Amino acid sequence: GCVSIIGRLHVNQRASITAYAQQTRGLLGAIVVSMTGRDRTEQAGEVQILSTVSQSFLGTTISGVLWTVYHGAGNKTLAGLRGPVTQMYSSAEGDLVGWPSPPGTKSLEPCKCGAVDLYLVTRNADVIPARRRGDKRGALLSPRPISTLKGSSGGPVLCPRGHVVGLFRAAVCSRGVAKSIDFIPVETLDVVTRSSDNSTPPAVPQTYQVGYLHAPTGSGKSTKVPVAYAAQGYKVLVLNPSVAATLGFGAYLSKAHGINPNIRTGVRTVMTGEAITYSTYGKFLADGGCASGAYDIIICDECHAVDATSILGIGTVLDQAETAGVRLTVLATATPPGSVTTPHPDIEEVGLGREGEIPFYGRAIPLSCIKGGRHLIFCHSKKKCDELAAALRGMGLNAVAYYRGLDVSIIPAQGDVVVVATDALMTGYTGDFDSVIDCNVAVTQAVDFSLDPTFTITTQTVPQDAVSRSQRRGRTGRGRQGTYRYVSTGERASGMFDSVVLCECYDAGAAWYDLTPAETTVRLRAYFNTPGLPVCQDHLEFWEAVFTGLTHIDAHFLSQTKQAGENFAYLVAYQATVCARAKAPPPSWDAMWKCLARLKPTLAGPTPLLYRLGPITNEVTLTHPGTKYIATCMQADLEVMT
Ligand SMILES: [Mg+2]
Ligand SMILES: [Mg+2]
Ligand SMILES: [Zn+2]
Repeated sequence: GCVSIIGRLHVNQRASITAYAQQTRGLLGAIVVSMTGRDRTEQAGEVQILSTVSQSFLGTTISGVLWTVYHGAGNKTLAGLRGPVTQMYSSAEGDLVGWPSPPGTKSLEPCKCGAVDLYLVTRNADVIPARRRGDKRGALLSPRPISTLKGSSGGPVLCPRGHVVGLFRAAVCSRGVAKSIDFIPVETLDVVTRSSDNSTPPAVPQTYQVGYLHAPTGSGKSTKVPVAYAAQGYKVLVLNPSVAATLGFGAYLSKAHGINPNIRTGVRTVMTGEAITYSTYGKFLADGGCASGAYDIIICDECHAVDATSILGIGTVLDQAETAGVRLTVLATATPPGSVTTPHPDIEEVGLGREGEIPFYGRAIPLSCIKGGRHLIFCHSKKKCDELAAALRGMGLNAVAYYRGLDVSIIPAQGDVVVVATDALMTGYTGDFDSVIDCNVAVTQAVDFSLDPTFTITTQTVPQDAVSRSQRRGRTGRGRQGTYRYVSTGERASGMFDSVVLCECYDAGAAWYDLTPAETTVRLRAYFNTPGLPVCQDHLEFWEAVFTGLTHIDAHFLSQTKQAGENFAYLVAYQATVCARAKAPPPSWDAMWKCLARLKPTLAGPTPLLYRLGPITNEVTLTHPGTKYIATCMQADLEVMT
């Protein structure tokens, strides 16, 4: 996972800027350099064309530092003369990354003459003129298709004298037309060049503050630390994403410390009067958020969690805490952004070799590892799960596949078994195993602003990050020894998540907590405004607008889509109510649309399509005012990362 250089730009003064582009390395070279992390060849130019094999982007060297965007390079090293080169600067919040610039490269100078005329140099050596709009943007003289600007993030935005005004990072669009340019000002680069240690619990301040606790899981941050706070006379609230963890901590304190704390969950609530409360983020929200004068300290545990409820809970805390009388909010996680996973007690970790009986993502599984006992194998796709469970059964093993669409009772409670599953198991299941085998491949949700007619919710296959890695291997060694086998080390904990998550929050907020869109915004704003958390593109105003227009949802449909656990229960249920009210069928007849089963014989004609949540089987009309509303929301200036 190294970044390699596959080309370069020469940027000099004669529009007065001239640029020349030069491809220098193909796909074989990029893969090899990327895998070895070694590049022995000479370097040159003011801008570098960078590659992660799949995708490509730019980097500009200024003051001996090769700068580029975080949304392209992440936490990756740069291939170098001697081997991998680690980042010298890194800010997900600034969407910025920097390495020491390879020798042979030339620097551009920052602009200190405050020009209005701006010039973007693309990956193809095109110079695009613009005019400055405030601090981080420019209005293009000639609007252009957004497609022409993709792959050029990290390129320089120049003044008429050739100094760098900023780094191109995104386009501001009007339904696919790029009207303006968004960039990282050079002034941001200076600030970043000046910057640690959260290892131990923050002290309780005299006035409200947010603090941080970065320590391993089970280390006691969820048990010992609350007790230490309470023993000083404070009332403590501990929030976790899962029911099992919440219940688990309560039971521990009882059995081990002889302390019986309060427990609040949807499935079980126990109030004892103690000064320590354990709750889920979900139950915390359903309870109305922060109650006045109830707690001195709120600990937001597992704050690397980017599921909708976790984000809403955390953002609610950060918005309401101070006013409710809290002295200290603690944001606690083992895997903060940019961090690696570290070994965990009792869990042996052993990379897979190339020898065995069952091929597995470029490695092999020996039968010995899984014959006898209970084992969990993570596969990236339904298709692969079925294939593998089949192959194992033909070798005399009790193997069984699990993915979304199947029940969890398919998994025997005891006796020998090999479960081969997707991440669907995480939400769907609770129990654990004697070992985990991990393909280290992650499938994540993404939104595509596709304009066919509006937005599409689809997926992405990416290398596993530290958070994912921890979750999967956490499925073994619960209370006792476990074993974790893997194909590769992943990437460091991601500092950035997709816009589709925002969509998920507004959906969940409305579906599960009756939150108004304007109110969901306030809470997400708190989340964004707090440093040290994962960041996102600011599409809050966009998503607020579209959900505001989705009025008068059929309650019965919303109920069923909720039972069925649809990640976007509200968007689905809503699509179903327009179809029903139109006497039209759903876009397909996937299980997604169960709720419309009984009415099938009564529906016909084209479906009024609002957005795409999956494949389309039936004829569709783009006519519904619901479609036109969402579509006109997308005409408003929308920042698209490039
Ligand atoms: Mg603990
Ligand atoms: Mg943790
Ligand atoms: Zn200048």
